[PDB]
Amino acid sequence: YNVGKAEKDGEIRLKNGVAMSKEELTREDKNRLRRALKRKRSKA
Amino acid sequence: YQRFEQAAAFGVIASNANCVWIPAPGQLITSALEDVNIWDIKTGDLVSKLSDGLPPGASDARGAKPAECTYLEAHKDTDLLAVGYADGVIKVWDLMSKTVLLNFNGHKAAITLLQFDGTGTRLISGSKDSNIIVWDLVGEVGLYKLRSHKDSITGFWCQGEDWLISTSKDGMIKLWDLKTHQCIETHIAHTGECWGLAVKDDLLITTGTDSQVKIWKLDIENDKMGGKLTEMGIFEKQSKQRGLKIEFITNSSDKTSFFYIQNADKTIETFRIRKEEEIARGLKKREKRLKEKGLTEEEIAKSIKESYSSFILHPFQTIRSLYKIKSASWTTVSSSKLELVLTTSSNTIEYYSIPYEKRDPTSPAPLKTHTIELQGQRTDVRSIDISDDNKLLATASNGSLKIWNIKTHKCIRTFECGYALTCKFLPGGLLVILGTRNGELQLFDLASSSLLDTIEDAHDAAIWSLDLTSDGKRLVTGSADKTVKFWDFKVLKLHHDTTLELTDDILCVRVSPDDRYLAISLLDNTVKVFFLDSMKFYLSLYGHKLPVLSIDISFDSKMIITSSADKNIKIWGLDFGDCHKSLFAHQDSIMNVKFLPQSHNFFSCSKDAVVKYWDGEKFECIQKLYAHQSEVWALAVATDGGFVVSSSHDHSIRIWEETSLKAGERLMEALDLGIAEIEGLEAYNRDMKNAVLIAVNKTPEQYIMDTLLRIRMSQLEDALMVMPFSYVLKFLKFIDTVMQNKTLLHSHLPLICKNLFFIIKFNHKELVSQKNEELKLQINRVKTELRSALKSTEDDLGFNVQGLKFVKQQWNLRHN
Amino acid sequence: EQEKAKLQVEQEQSLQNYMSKGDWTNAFLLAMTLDHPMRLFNVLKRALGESRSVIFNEELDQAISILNDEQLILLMKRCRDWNTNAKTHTIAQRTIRCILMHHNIAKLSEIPGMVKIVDAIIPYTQRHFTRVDNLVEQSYILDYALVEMDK
Repeated sequence: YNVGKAEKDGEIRLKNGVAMSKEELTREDKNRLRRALKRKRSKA
Repeated sequence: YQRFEQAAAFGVIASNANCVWIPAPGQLITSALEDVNIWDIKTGDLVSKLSDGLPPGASDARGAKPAECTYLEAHKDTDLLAVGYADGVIKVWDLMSKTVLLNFNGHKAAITLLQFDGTGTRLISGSKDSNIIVWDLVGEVGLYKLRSHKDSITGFWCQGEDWLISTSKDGMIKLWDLKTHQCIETHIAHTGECWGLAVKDDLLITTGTDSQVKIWKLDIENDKMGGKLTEMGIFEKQSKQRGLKIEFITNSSDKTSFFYIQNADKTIETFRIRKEEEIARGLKKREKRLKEKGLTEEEIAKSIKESYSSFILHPFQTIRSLYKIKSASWTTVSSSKLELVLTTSSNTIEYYSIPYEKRDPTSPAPLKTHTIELQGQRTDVRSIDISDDNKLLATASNGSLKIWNIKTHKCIRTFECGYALTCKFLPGGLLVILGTRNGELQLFDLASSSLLDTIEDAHDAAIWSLDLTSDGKRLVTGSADKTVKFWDFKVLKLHHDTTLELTDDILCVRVSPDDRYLAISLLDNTVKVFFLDSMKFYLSLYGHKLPVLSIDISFDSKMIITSSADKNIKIWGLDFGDCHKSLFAHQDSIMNVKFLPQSHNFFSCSKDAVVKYWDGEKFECIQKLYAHQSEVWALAVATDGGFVVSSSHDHSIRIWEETSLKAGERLMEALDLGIAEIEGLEAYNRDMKNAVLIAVNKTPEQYIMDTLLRIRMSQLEDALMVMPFSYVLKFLKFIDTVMQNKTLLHSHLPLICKNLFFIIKFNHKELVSQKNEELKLQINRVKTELRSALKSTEDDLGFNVQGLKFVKQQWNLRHN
Repeated sequence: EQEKAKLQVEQEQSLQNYMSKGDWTNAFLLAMTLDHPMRLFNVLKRALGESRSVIFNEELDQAISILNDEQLILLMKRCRDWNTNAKTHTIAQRTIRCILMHHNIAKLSEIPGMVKIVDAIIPYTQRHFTRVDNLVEQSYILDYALVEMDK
């Protein structure tokens, strides 16, 4: 078993094993997570 | 080149802000775009005008439009005025000195609401960025920020240092604990937005987008984990538009209370609060009525709850205005009459009185007692003109023609006209000719102060342009009926002379200063040049993607400039009709272009709110003039070139006058600090029987521990080898002190283990050789609980491993 | 749709109030219904930290006992994920231990999908057991230091 993507569409699950619901996030935390994903896709 | 700066700005009575009434009908503090006006309601004359400074057009002036005023709050006791701006700036003004005291910058968007505390030492500000910040005026700093809401702050209520109820444009009511800076309660006020909030004792009233109004009861001491706010009832107001403001007023003598709900339409709806004796009397009556009707007791109880609002509220009277209402404010409450003042979205102030006796008012409609209208115009000015003597300024809008004095900035005369589209003075400055949108030509006289002549059938459609010959005896008018007509001035009436029928609609007509050419702009993107003397077609100018809106011919009849809706200014040679230069001038339609007299420099204004000063020989912008907030419709240049006038959609007429440590090294620093304090307390405790740590707000153990966490594991083993032995005995003391805190020990048990064991392995030889008996007891203590902490985790791990195989084994047996 | 929305606003607010107050038994129940995985992790993390000073405490243990089949599958899925990371496995093990000591082991087996979740927890827990055990061995250097210092 290996941690993968979030089964639910409203959550972020990282390979670190940490899950994050979009509802519980503050606005500032949602921004950096959005930018973090952008870096991952840019080089990919 | 010689610099242009704004000499004066006028024409605005009340902009898009609130109004602050100050008792002596007293005065009213209103916004004038980036300035603040203080009007005397009785006389109707401007008392003062607050302007920060830095006139537009000056070199030190900024390169964007100034931020306008959006909210006004005054502390009556202390005579301070807070002004919020559209860029999120607050400026506290000294009303007596008329100078800025404080300048707060903590909001990213326009400020929606300001409120001094009762004592006048704190200022609470909400903004469109959804934040509420509490400011300290004596400290000139922002105390704390309240960051729960997710849209613009529409209202809030804070009458004490303990609690603050706030409303936002996301439809929530939030109750805040101002000692802890957290939101305690959150309710959905309305399904969409929530626009109003007024609180009186327990009673709280909120308005949303629709006509529904909710009633809440405010039990602050409820402390039930909820229910400090409970919804009581819903009552419908007459207006189906959103209720923007709610304000309460209490009559001191009788203790009767009223509130209004300012609507986004032209109405204000006043309400009265029924006294408790009235409520009981009404309840007993209606219960008798319902009982006589045969309803059950339980049904009556539910019906009373259904009609709960009707017992406490009573629609009192509806104030109706001719213009949409922008802001309102209670002024005076008395047993005789009830007074309200408001500003409209059409540049005026209105004062209303409601005389009443007991429950219901005496007169069917409120009495409009005062108004301020003379020093402005209700609609936006579409054309302006300056008399040949450069002393008067005519400004023609939809419904009125007002004539101003450029020196005093005061309107001298006002005439009622149609939908004026173009105006020009006649020579001598004593007459003005208008072309309205219905096809009418109207001619006024300033001295007589009346309309001399009207030509209803001058054109079949809107007279879009209007020009006079230099002699002043001939008038050329172009219309959207696709004709240019010529008129003569004979003693003074207008007589139609000739007609010239064109192919398409006419947007502009210009006659050259030499009276030799007539340039006509057509809706088919071309400008046609004629010979005025013979009316022989001479040229057609092509090159504009979109229609030409303005034309202007130079003082020597050599160049012609044209400006279009395609954002370009083209400069043509009138010898052949060739385009010398095409400038991409503005970011929107360029409405007007004017040559400076006796020069080739020219001005331009656009819908992008910028006026630009250009060079006619170099085709370069000399100066960008940022003062207006909205479209600049009209522009005018004095005959001497000494000043320029521009009027905009924002009701303002503006006159422009010509004027490091590495890891391990950091660890040693933390060990020196943390253990110096630990030893101090330990020595202090024994006898009884710093700034850094206080600033960070951490214990000595946690402060050292956080430094260990920040060290990368690849740098950690080398960071420990550089440590001298004396720092190792310090490290063993830090570990010993950590062991007493079981929460820290199990939080970072693995990291303590690797670092501790590596230290002992690295310098075991020097550790064992020491004959310190205190060191023996530290290692002995650190040993025991390190095992017990380690064994505790292992016992849990081993137990689940055997437990989980058992589950897997039994599922196998039951399913194989 | 308005009454569920109104309720979800109250539960989100109440969850924040409980966490700030430190009412973890009530924060746990709201976090599970709302399905807020971090707040669940923080509530369990800082509830465990207080336990250091049966498993979690008398009250929060009771809350875990009354969980229904749907909630258990949700909670064990988080425990499976937290277990894969050595920096957060300690919280997962104590949560797993509480479930076994307050639920019927037979009943846990029939729940559809539990065995596959359990199958993914065992291999990681063995890796965590091999470690920590090795840390116990390494801790005996303190014995060898003490006997040397006695000499």
